[PDB]
Amino acid sequence: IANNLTSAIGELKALNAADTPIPALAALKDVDLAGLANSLATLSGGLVKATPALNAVLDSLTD
Amino acid sequence: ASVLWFQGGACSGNTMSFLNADEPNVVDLIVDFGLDLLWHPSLGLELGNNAQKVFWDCAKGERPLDIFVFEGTVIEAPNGTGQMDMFAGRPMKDWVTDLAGAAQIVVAIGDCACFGGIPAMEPNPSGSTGLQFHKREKGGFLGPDFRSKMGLPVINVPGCPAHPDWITQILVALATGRAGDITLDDLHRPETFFKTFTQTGCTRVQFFEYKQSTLSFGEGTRTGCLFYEFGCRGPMTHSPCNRILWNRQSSKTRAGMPCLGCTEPEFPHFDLAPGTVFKTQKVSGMIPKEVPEGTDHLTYMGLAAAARIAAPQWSKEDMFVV
Amino acid sequence: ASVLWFQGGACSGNTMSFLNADEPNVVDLIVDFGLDLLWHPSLGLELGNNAQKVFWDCAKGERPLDIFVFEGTVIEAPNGTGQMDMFAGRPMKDWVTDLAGAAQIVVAIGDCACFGGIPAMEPNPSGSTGLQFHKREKGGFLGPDFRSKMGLPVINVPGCPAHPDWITQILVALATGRAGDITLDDLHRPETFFKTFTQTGCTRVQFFEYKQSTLSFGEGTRTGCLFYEFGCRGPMTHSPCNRILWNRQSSKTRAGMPCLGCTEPEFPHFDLAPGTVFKTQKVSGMIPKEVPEGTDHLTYMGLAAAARIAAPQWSKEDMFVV
Amino acid sequence: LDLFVSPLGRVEGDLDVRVTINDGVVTSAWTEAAMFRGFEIILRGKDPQAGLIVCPRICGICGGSHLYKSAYALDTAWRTHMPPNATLIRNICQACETLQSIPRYFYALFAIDLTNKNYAKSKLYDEAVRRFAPYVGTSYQPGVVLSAKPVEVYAIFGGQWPXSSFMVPGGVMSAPTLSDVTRAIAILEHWNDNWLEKQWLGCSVDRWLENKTWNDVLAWVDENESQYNSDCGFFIRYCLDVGLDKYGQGVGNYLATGTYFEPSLYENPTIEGRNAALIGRSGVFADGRYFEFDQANVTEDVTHSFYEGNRPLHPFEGETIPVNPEDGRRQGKYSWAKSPRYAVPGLGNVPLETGPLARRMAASAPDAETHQDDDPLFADIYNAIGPSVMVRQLARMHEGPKYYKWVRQWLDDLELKESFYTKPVEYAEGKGFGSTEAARGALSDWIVIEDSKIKNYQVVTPTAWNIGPRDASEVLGPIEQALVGSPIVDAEDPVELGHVARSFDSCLVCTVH
Ligand code: FCO
Ligand code: F3S
Ligand code: F3S
Ligand code: F3S
Ligand code: F3S
Ligand code: F3S
Ligand code: F3S
Ligand SMILES: [Mg+2]
Ligand code: 3NI
Repeated sequence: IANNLTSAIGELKALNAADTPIPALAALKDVDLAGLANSLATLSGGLVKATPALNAVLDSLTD
Repeated sequence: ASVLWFQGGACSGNTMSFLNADEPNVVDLIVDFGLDLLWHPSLGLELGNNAQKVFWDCAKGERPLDIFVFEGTVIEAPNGTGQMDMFAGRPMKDWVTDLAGAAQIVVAIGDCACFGGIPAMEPNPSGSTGLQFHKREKGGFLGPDFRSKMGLPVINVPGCPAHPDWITQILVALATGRAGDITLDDLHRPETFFKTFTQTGCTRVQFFEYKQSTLSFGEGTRTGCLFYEFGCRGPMTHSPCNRILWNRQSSKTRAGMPCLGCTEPEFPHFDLAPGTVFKTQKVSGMIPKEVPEGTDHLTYMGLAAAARIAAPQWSKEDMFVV
Repeated sequence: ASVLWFQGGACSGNTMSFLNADEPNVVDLIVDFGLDLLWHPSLGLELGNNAQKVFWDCAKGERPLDIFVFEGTVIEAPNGTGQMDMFAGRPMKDWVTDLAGAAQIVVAIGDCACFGGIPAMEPNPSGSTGLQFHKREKGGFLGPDFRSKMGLPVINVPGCPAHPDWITQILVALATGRAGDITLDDLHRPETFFKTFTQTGCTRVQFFEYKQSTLSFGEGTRTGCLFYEFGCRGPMTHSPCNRILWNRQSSKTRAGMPCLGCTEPEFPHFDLAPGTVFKTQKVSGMIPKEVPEGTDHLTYMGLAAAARIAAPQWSKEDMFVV
Repeated sequence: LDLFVSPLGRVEGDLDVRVTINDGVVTSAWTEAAMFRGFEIILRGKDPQAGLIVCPRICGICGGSHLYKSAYALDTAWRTHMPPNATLIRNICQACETLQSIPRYFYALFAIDLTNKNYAKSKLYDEAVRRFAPYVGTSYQPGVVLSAKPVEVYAIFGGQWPXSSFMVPGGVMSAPTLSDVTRAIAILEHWNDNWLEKQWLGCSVDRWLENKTWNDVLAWVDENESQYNSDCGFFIRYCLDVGLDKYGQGVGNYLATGTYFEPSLYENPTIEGRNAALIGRSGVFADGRYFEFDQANVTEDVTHSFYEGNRPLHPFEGETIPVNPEDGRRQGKYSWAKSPRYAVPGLGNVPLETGPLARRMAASAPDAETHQDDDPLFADIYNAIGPSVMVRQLARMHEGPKYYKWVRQWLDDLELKESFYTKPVEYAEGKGFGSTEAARGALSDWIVIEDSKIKNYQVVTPTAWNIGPRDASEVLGPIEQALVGSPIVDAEDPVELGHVARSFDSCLVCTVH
C-alpha cells in the first residue's frame, strides 16, 4: 500500500501543467475599494451607454 | 432465404471476416442453412450481364430478395452522383436504393456500411455515408425512416470489420425462425452482441479495476490495461470482442492492442487526428478525457484513486507470461 | 517422445477433456507431433498381457518413457496397500512409483493426480493423494523431492478436469523444442496458464469491479458477478479459463456458474461442507470471508463501497441479453 | 467486337473490363477500376501512425500486408529499432495472411471458373465441377473453410484478423506467450496437413519444393496417384487440357519488392538496407534480366487514371487528386487505378507484373544470400513455357509450401523471453518507405511525416501495378496486356477475361484505395 501511495504521489509529482509564481498584492485596505465601487455604480449606466463613444475615441488612438 | 451481398466503398474486410466464420462456417451457412447467396462480388460466379441480370431481377422484384447485405460505404461523390462507385452500369448508391427498397431485410455489415466508417473520415473524398447512419447521426443514405419489407430498419452489424459471428449468427437466427429473438439497440445493432462492451471479457479488466496501466507495447502488454496509456476504447465500446473471440483466438485488447472503438459509429474516433492514435487523451496529464460509459470523471477518478491505493501486488506484475 | 498415460483414482474427465483438444486436436497431437502414445486406458489398443508388457518395459527401462501422464489419484487404501486401485496385476501406486521413476517427465493431469482432488475429500475412503501434493501440502505420493529424469518435479496440470490446452500445449511445447519455455509456479503448474486468474477474461469482471452481484441463477446471470452470492472463486483461482475458453466456447463464469477454484490444490474448497456450495461465505452477512487474491478485507471492502457508489447504470442491468 | 464486362467480380472490388475482340481473340483491353475511397487523401494531416489503422482498411484480404508495410514505413521514417522477435512476428503474420489468401483466393475466387461451360468438352470437366463448383465443390469447401486457419495464427499474435493494427514502429503490440506459439504451430501444422499437403499437394511440402524445373513439376504430377489427383496435380492437368497455359502471358516483366526480413538484418529498418535484409527477395525481372529493386524508380502515372496530374510522380511526391469520372472519360481516363511504372535502364518507365510469379522470378535471381529465397523453379518455368494463367497460378500456389516452411521455422525462431517492441521516438519529421509482398505482390507505402502529422501518404498496391491503366506512353498495364491475346469462346460469358484478371488475384479495393 505504501508502494501504491508512492507511485500515486510520484505521478502527482510529474504534474506537467501550467504554474505561475506571483507574490505581491499589497495596498488594498488603503484603496477605497468600496468608494471606487460607489463611483463605478453611479458611473456604470453612463459607461455602458458611452461604449460607442469610447470605442470611437479608442479607434482614433489605434492609428 | 435469398441473400444479395453488395460492396460499395468497402475493403471487403467484412466479407473476409465473414469467410472466417465458424459454427457455422461460411460454406455451411450458404448451403446448409437455406440461405441462397444470389451473388457476392467476392464469391458470386456470375460476371457481367449474367450478374447484372441477377441484380436487376432483385431490384425490380422479378425474384425475391430476402436479405440485402451491404458492405462498404454508400459512395455519393462526385456531387452526389455516386460515380466514384460505379457498379454493374450504375452508381452503387442507385443499386443500394433499389435493393434496399426490394429486400425483406437490409443488413449493413461493417462500419462503412453502418455509419460511413473510415472512408467517411474527413475530408471524405468519396462522399461516403452509411446506409442509415452517417457516424452517430441517424439517417445516412436511406434516411432515418427507411424500413425494409419486414419492417426492420437497416440491421447494423458494425465493426471494421464485423466479426463473422456478428453476421452469421444473425443469419442463422433468421434461417432458424429466431428473427423475433433479434433485438436492435439505438444504432440498430444486434443487442445479443452489442449490449456488452469490448471490455466485457477483456483479460485486462482486473488491471483496469486496479488502474494498473500497460506502459508499453510488446512485452509491456504482459501486464496492465491499455485504457490509460494507449487509448483503449474498450469501456466505451459496445461489442462482444472479448466475449466472442476473434478468429476463435483472441481480441485486440487481449493481444495488447487498444480497442479502437470500431463498433461505435464515430469510428475512427477523433478521425485519427494527431496525438489520438494509440494514446489516451488526458486532461492535466492524469484525467482521461473520456471515462468509461455511464461513469463521470469525478466518481471515476475517485474510484480510480481508491483502486490504485488498494491495488494488489499481482495487478502490478506481468500476468500474460510466457 | 513416448507417452504412457495411466489412470489411478480418475474419472477419466481429464482424458475426455484432452480428447476435446483443438489446435492441436488429440489425433494430430498423437500422430503428427512425434508423441508416441504407448498406452492409455481409454485409448490403448493393447489389453491384458500385451498391455502389461508395455507397462513393464516402461517401468524396468527396457523401452524409454519420455512422458508419464498420470490422471486420477494415487490410491493408497486400504492400509497403504493401494488395493482399492489394482491395475494390471499391481496396486496402481506401485505402477506410479516405477513409471514416475522411469519417466523423463511426469505430468499429473487433473486435481486428483496433482493434489488428490475430489477423492481426497474427507473421509478419503480410497486413501487418495496426488503425485507430489496432497492438497496444498507438497509431497503427495512421490515426496516433495521427487524429480523426473529431466530434473523436473511432477508437472501439475490441475483442473477438474484440466482444459485440453493445459496439457496439449505443454505437450506441443515439449515436442517443438520449447520445454525450456515452460516455467512452473510453486504448485508446479505451467505459469503460461496459471499466472492469470479464472477472473482474467471473465465476462463479469466489470460487474465485479462495480460490486454488482448476480442475484440468481438462470436469467439472473444475464448480469452481475458471481463472487458475492454464488461463491465464485474466480479472483482467488489461478487458471486461464476465461483466457482460453472451455470447448472453445465458454467458461463456467461466463455461463453463470461460479468458479469452484478447481485449479487450486484445495479443490473442492471447504470439502463442499454444508452452506459452501454455490454460496459466498460472509462475515456479518456482507463481508466475504475470502477476498480476491492479494487483497485484504479492509482495502477490499473500502474499494467495494466506493465502487458500489460509483457503479454506472449499465453495471446494474442485464448485459448478456438474448 | 467491343465487349464491356461489368462487373468482373471475384477481384475483391469493383472492376470493369473493356476488350476489343477480333476473330475470338482479345486484341486490346482496358481495365477500369470503378470504386474510389481516397485513403491517401484521408491520411493527410492525420496522426503519423494513422496509417496503421487506415491502410489495413484498404483491403480485407491483404490488410495485414498493408499493416506490415505501413509499420515498416514508420520504422524507416522514425529510424526505429526492430527486436528480432517483432520481425519474426511480422513475418509470421504477413506470411499467414498470404497462406490464408492462397486457398481462399484459389477456390473462392479463381477455381470456380474452371467449372465454366466452355470446358464441358474436357475429359476433366466433371471432376473440375465436382471439386471446384462454388460452395459445393469437394475441393472448394475444405479449401475455403481451412483458409481461415493461417489467419487464426495471425489473430493469435495480432488479436484478430482482418483489422488488427498490432504492427507498430519499434515492433509489435503483442507479447506472445508459450501457448500462443504452440497453438500457432499446431494451427499451422493442421492447416498444412489438412489442406496444403492432403488436398492441395497430395504430398509433403518438402516433396513439392523438390520441384526445380517445369519438367520436375510434370513428373511430380505423374509420379503417383496422390499427386496426380491432388488439387495441384488436377489443376495443372486441367490447365494443360483446357489451355490455361496458352494465354494470360502478360508483360513478362516482373516487380517484387520482397518481404520477410531476416530479423538480424533489419533490426534498424532503413530504406537502403531493406533489400539485403529480405528473405523473400526483391527483384525486377525485365527484358529477361535481373535488376535490383529500388523504390526511387517507382513512378505513378495518372494519364488514363481519374486523377489530376501531368507527369509520373515518385510516390514521395505523389498526389491523389480525383477528377470526376465524366470529365476524365472525356479526357480518355478510364480507371481509378493509378498506373505504377518502374524505371528500368534501357527500357524506360515500364509496367511490371507483381505477384507470386514476380516473387518466384526474383527468387530465381543469382547471388542469393543464405537467408534469402533461392529458387530456380520459375526461372525454368518462365524459360520453358513462359507466363500464363496457369504459370501465374502455379507461382501463387508454389508459395504455399514455401511460406508454410518459413512460418514454421519463424515460429521456432521466436525467443519468447526476448523483446517484441522497442519504444521508438515519434519524430515530428520523417520519410518512410515500407514495402512487403502482399499475397498479390509488391505493396508499398511512401510516407512523409511533417510537423508530427502525415504530410504525404502514397500507397502503391500490387494490383495497382498489375491492373493500372495505360501510362502516358499508352503502354498497357500488365493485366491489360495479359488480357490481350486471350481467346473469347463466349462473349456472353467471357470467362477467359476472368481467368486472366483473377490469375493475378486482382484486388480492386487495393488497386484504388
Ligand atoms: N495482396 C494484396 Fe492487396 C493487392 N493488390 C495489397 O497490397
Ligand atoms: S473492414 Fe472494410 S468494408 Fe469498411 S467496415 Fe472496415 S473499412
Ligand atoms: S480492460 Fe481491456 S478493453 Fe481496454 S480499457 Fe482495459 S485493455
Ligand atoms: S476496435 Fe473493434 S473489433 Fe472489437 S476490440 Fe474494439 S470493438
Ligand atoms: S476430471 Fe476426474 S480424474 Fe480427477 S481431476 Fe477431476 S475427478
Ligand atoms: S468477475 Fe467472473 S471469475 Fe467470478 S468473481 Fe466475478 S464471476
Ligand atoms: S472451477 Fe476450474 S475449470 Fe476454471 S472456471 Fe474455475 S478454475
Ligand atoms: Mg496509391
Ligand atoms: Ni487486397
